[PDB]
Amino acid sequence: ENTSENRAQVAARQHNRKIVEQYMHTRGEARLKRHLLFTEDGVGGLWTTDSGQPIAIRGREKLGEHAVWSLQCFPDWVWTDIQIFETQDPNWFWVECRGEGAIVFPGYPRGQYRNHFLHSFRFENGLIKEQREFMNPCEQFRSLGIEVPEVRRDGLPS
Amino acid sequence: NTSENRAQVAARQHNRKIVEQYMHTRGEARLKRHLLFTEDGVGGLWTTDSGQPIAIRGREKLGEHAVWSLQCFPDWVWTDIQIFETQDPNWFWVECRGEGAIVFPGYPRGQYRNHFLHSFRFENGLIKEQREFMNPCEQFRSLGIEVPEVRRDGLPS
Ligand SMILES: N[C@H]1C(C(=O)O)=CC=C[C@@H]1O
Ligand SMILES: N[C@H]1C(C(=O)O)=CC=C[C@@H]1O
Repeated sequence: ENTSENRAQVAARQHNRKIVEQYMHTRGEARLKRHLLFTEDGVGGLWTTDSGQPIAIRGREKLGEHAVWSLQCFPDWVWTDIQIFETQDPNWFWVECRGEGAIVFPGYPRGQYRNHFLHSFRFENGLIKEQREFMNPCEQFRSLGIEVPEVRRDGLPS
Repeated sequence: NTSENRAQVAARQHNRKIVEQYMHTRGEARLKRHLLFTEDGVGGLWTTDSGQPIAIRGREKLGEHAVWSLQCFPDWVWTDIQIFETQDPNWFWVECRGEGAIVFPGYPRGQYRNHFLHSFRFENGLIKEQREFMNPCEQFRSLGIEVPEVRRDGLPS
């Protein structure tokens, strides 16, 4: 049904989708300004780490400082195979993608890093309020030359 | 109010019900969870230590896998379940927690908890592809397996 309230929802979803697309295509020196897509109190970061706790980055200014580090440590990073998922909530989207690039972490040799990612994007007033990234930390261990722990799964059917 | 979109709303509603049933399946009912799949449907773990999926292919193999899983995770429950519909009536995502004892051959009994994302794709009102994404490090911890620590020098705070 075509009501002003359904129209408002569609418009919000369309606006927010464009912001998700811009985020996922932001590369190179543009990464230094990605934070501008966030609310002033917006949070971003990595939810899947070896410690089990997230690396949450709180606030638009912190996000921008993080991006200086990110560009140093992942200097040519690109997201590919981007699939955007709208949800029943006009302010909530999911993205499934791949990413690849050099990894340059101090204390490890330079490597090439590939991973599979899910990202969650929640909006408020057309800006991102919360972004979360989910990946397999084991693939990051491999890129850094760190031995990956192995689980045996005896009797697992074949 | 068109018959195509009416088809779609119906398909998405039916499919949502199957995603709910899946996520609420516990205990011995786990042995029959594979009946929610197409005959050729695929399920499994997409975040493994090998970096390749452990994909289980076919309704019969899925039911076999469930015997094993019931042994290794005897009291498993999903909680905090959030279901996401998408623009595709045949594609859903779920974010949830899961916890239970972990009883694997050759590791001490543990208590396992993790955060999950599940992907559910449908065909003909049944699951064609289920994929689970989690943090393998939390499973290593549960089993007493040492987890290395990535150093991020210079990471701002
Ligand atoms: N946070 C991502 C980063 C980024 O641009 O956000 C670059 C490379 C890898 C990290 O997963
Ligand atoms: N595949 C899950 C299994 C299940 O019910 O599918 C139980 C416990 C842990 C595994 O993530």
